[PDB]
Amino acid sequence: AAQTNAPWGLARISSTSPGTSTYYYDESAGQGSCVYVIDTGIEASHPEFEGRAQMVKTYYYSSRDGNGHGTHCAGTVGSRTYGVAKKTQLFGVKVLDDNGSGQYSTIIAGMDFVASDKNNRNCPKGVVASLSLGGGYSSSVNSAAARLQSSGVMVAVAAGNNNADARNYSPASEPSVCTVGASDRYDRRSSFSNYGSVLDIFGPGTSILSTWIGGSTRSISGTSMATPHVAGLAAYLMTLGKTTAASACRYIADTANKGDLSNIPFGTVNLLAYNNYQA
Ligand SMILES: [Ca+2]
Ligand SMILES: [Ca+2]
Repeated sequence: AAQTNAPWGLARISSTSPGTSTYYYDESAGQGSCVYVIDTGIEASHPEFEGRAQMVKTYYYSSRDGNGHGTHCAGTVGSRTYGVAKKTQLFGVKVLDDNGSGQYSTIIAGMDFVASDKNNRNCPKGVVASLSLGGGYSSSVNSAAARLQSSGVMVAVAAGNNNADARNYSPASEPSVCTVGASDRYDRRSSFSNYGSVLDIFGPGTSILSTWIGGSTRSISGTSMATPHVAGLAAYLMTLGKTTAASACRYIADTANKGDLSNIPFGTVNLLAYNNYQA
């Protein structure tokens, strides 16, 4: 399948080169897989989700996304127009308030919840969790992420936006999960992207168009935007049978575009997520 005039990041993930505008992908498109978006919530009624999204848990008074961030991320995972895996199932877990803040104890609870909840869902092709959040180093936060991964969920987390070594940030610094940095249109590390030896992969994170609340759309930037590209890619690859939750991060690193990025500090991987799609 091919999506013409696609958002630049979708084109980027299906190309060996920057500057293309068509997103090429297998029509299986992640059907059979499930992605948990742990964030501010998801506006499940947005037409772009096509009834494939649902809220499954809140930690606040309401289950609605009053912020937009969670909806944007979800849209990059699996909306019709803006998503990597256009037929995946989306589940929203609202751990962040409408200001986009959360306490670590509630994000830990949200991770433990997913590890359990996936056992009552029909996800024949596998389960992914996308965490476009983080703060200062916390061993308890890292351990929650490690548990989620070990339960059999592909965990993808944002590297963070401090232009610093991600080793000081959680859950970014947990080695066992898939830590994602951000790149721009021109194959440059995004100027705000964290780096360091803990990063596993880069995805598109500058000026990413996706869904927003109120049934709208918006372009925003961050490692928060890069993360769902990789979460969506994993979902896509698991339904193709190429990889499993336990080895998806390694598989995407093994099959990435290598050495394409500029502004990569010595000691950080030079790997950009790529779907390897072949007509
Ligand atoms: Ca290249
Ligand atoms: Ca890792």
